[PDB]
Amino acid sequence: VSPKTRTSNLKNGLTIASESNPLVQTATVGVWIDAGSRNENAYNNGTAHFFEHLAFKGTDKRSQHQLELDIENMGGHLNAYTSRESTVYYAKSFKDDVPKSVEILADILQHSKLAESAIDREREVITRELEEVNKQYEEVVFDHLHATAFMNQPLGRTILGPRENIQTITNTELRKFITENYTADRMVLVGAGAVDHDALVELAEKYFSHLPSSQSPVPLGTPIPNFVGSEVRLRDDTMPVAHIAIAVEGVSWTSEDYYTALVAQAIIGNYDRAVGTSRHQGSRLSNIVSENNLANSFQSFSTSYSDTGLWGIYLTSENTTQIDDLVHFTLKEWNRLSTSVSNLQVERAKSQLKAGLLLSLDGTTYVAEDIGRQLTTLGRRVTPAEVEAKLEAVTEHDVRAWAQKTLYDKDIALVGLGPIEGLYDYNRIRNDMSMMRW
Amino acid sequence: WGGFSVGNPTLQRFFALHYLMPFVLAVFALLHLIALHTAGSSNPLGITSNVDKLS
Ligand code: HEM
Repeated sequence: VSPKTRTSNLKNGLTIASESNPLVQTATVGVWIDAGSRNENAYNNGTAHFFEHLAFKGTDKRSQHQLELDIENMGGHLNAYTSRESTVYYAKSFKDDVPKSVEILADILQHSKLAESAIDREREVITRELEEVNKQYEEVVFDHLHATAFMNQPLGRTILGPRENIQTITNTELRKFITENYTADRMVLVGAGAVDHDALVELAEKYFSHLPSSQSPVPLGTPIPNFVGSEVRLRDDTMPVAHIAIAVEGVSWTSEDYYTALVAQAIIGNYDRAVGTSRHQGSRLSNIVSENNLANSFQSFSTSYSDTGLWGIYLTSENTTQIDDLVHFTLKEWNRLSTSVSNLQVERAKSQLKAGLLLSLDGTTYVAEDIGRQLTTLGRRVTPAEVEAKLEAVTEHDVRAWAQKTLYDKDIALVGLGPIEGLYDYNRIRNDMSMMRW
Repeated sequence: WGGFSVGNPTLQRFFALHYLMPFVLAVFALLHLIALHTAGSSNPLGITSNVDKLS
């Protein structure tokens, strides 16, 4: 039984959430923000990512060089990432360097220069990032997957934004973005590891007290996405490995089917030919794929957003003449979530997940990420006892009902990259979403 | 004819051969498709379709 997550608020509406671990010597403190690229329109798309660069370019007090030195002197590091719905800025340090790190984070978020000279400098760095993501195949595949599934909608936009916007982002629109979005009621200060909650609350009162509150304070993790069945083919015969993602519209964080969808995902599971144990996994798809050498890997996912999600699988394969078999057998295993699954598969997947949801949190950064994610999506940290009860409530017959309304005979979003000549047209893929025998 | 003009022997042999010939024709129809399968169907543009196939 892990120590209890303590939670306090400030007057502005900033949440402070902490989980202490007296066995470790480091601490991850940071700011989780319920805001990301999805909050941009088409004209300022890329702003959130642009700001992440300039946050480390110097403040009203410390210059870029002074900033570098201050963190070097602390001994730990700072890190940041911007997603579609979430922005994170954290600092890993020593136990007694926590007041320094909170002070630096408060500075870069509230009091950043955003000097025209630095905007102009980063504008090239970010332009170069557009031509180097091209190598990260998984990211290419998932960005096209969002673009097509949420065609012409805010969730469909990339985080980097178009080339055109990068050239036209001003300090004015940067300032406007962070003033509108980085408000106290949307922010959570998180501490995990060697942190005292009461000390962290005092540091929040000292540094984050003059944060703006939004005009209309909605609860944390408050949002209509209209999924498009569609495909993107990025054929490249010179690549040796095909990368394919297939997804349906999945579930939001607060869906009643959230846990049902996780169990369904665990029934298919993951596979990697490079891992020794993968040939012996219980998953039927794993067995088919390994015995027939159909793939190098597959990874089931159930990605959630505030008001929608994507549920599907990501495949990589060198077997270019049997892509058809790989996709065929994958979708036939999904069909069985509707037609065939019983207590045998469901109880097995529940066993595996009851541990998996706890295992994931193995370092202070993972714990902080868990507290921060849950507070910004659900408005609260869900205790392991509650999670164990929600998993236990999932029956085989919940899974069947969920798959019958979510997967069975449904439109898919499909992205193929690489030597995908063997990937059949949309209809033949989508025809495998049902079984004529059932 | 099986005789000196068209008559009964001619009719009876035409019946037997009329029955047979459609089976021979089916075989040749199959053969021309097997022969075609090496290049595949042509198309109205007259170009290769190897670049863009449909089931
Ligand atoms: C019982 C008679 C026949 C049947 C059932 C038949 C059937 C077919 C079928 C199903 C195809 C492929 C689809 C199509 O292009 O229409 C085809 C293609 C072809 N047939 Fe026939 N056929 C017959 C007679 C003939 C005759 C009399 C000729 C030539 C004098 C011929 C020459 C061809 C050729 C050259 C093709 C390839 C056309 C192309 O795709 O570019 N067939 N046939």
